[PDB]
Amino acid sequence: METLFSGIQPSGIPTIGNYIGALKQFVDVQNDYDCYFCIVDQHAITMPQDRLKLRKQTRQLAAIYLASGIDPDKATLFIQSEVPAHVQAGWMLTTIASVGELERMTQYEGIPAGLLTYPPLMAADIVLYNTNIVPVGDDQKQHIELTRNLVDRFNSRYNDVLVKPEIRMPKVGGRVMSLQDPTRKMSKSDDNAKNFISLLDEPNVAAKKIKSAVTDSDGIIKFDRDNKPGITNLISIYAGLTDMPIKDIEAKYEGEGYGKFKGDLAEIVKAFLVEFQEKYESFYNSDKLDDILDQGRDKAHKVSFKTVKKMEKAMGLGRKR
Amino acid sequence: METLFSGIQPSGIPTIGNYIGALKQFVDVQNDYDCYFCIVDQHAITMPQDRLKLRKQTRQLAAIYLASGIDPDKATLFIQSEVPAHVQAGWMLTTIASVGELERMTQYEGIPAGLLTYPPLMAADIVLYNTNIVPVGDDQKQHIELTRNLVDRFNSRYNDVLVKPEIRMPKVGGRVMSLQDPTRKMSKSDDNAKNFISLLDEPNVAAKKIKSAVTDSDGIIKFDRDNKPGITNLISIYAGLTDMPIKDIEAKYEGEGYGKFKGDLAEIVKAFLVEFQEKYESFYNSDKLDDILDQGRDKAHKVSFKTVKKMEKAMGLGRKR
Ligand SMILES: CC1(C)c2c[nH]c3cccc(c23)S[C@H]1C(=O)O
Ligand SMILES: CC1(C)c2c[nH]c3cccc(c23)S[C@H]1C(=O)O
Repeated sequence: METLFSGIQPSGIPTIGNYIGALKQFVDVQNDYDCYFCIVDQHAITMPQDRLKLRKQTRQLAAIYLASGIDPDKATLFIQSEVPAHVQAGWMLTTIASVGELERMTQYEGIPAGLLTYPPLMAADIVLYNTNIVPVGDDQKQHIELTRNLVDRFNSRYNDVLVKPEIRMPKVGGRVMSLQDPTRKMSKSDDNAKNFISLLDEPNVAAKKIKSAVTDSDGIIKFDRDNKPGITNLISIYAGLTDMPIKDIEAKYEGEGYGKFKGDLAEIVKAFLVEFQEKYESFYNSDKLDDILDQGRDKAHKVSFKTVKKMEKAMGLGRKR
Repeated sequence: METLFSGIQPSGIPTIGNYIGALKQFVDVQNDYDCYFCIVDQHAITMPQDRLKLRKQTRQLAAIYLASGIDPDKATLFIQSEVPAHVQAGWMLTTIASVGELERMTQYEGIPAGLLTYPPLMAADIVLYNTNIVPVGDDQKQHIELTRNLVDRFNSRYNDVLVKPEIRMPKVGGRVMSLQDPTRKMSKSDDNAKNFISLLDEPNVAAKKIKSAVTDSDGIIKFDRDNKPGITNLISIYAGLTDMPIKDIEAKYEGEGYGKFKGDLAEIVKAFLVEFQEKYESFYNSDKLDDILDQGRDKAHKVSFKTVKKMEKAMGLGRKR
């Protein structure tokens, strides 16, 4: 069985685009892959953070993943700073990186040193768990390339300890675009709040954003990205939250206009968010949340401990006991 | 009671100059100060290391400190990599340093990244234990200045957690010079082996280096650095290993020439090394050594754990449990 590792930034609420694109797919592939979902608070502080905002956001991300159906027995969901192996192996890999290498990553009071030196900590996050695949995109290519090069350098200079990972998302979900800029991907940090639907938007506010989505005044319910990216995007959201095949949405709305379709979807979005937020609140306001994250932390520690110890032996750190 | 923290590089055997200058003084001040002696293997690998040489050298340093009289109940003697707090707090401080700051420290395949980013790990080594004094010299001034500036930055941006340290050696020992270059300090890594006496030199080889020390052919046994740095250096070694006051060495050899004095000192050096190496071998070949270092590690962990947790709370890492 292949191991998958995904890092999660506690710096913002996922959108429904993030839920359709990735999160809902993870609920399925956690049966077929050995999955690690790591809330990376030690990467978050490379950027300026309000310390209270950060602890709140960490809890929120954990409750959002659990509300999505990430199962803490099938998968390992944990907070990066609670597993010491990450900074232990982050330091080991830093000593074999070069400064020039790191400065080139930057390109692709003064500048915080964390922004130069986090990539080896990212590499450590991944290799500690013998990861085979990482579900990321184009703008992480150079980071995974550094990871693979560090694994080669470590295995070459010391001895075979670490495994090289690959960029692969096992089941690609739909791509959801900005609701009022259909050519741009949806983002949680848009200056135009009408562009995205947050998983924690009020369910009434979300249905309004479906209605305010930028489209023609009327038309056919047909999937056609190049000519009608507005209605097509909404069709993608419809498919993403109902699992109804696209051709079957088309035939269902044959002879219907935009008003009927957008009314129906605004209601689907409202219902999805009502059910989702009920689960989110119960996890987020529960005492079991801390129990869940404790067990996640212990699962990760047991695996990454063995990897760290093999690295230390290969570099001559510590003692032979 | 003030806390003292000293870092020890496992990269070479201390000389008798290091024993007279510092180590023998630590055997006394460990009664009056709360002392930490940390073998910094995670700093050693910022430079290229043979991994077997490194694990051997770590054990050797620990046995040399114990053979000197560093008492594991009075003081805390431990290996840096066995206490996770050091890289945990090293990462926290790195995020508040600036790149420019770090590059300026450097000045005072390509260049290993560890050489740029170790100073915040040095700062962490010190502040984890609420250290008041560090027994270092001129070439560490900029490192302690960075440490003090980081403590100010952390306390200012988050809240009061950390303590600022000062450069202070409580009881300065004699300064021992190179035996065949009396104007230069003695160093374990001289290309001229006759310049230094290693604590693990064969006791017969050491007495020969006393005889080959560069001095006048004859003279008075008088302490006079500016005119007779050769004989004066040997007088300093005599005082350092016998504790006999210098004026009392002078009166003892009144009316004696160099031959009698150098004969006597070569025998004193030989005897000191015979007794010292017997203790060193028994610690180094013993199973209790691992027990000693285990207890040292547990002592340090209990103290630095509380500091790390206070830092994490102040930055918003982790959870409130
Ligand atoms: C910073 C980030 C969240 C991260 C830290 N550690 C990782 C391990 C695997 C995948 C990723 C990460 S994604 C990456 C990103 O830039 O989005
Ligand atoms: C690298 C070194 C051995 C070190 C690491 N961490 C420290 C904490 C206090 C004092 C020191 C150190 S001395 C310092 C040196 O350059 O000699």
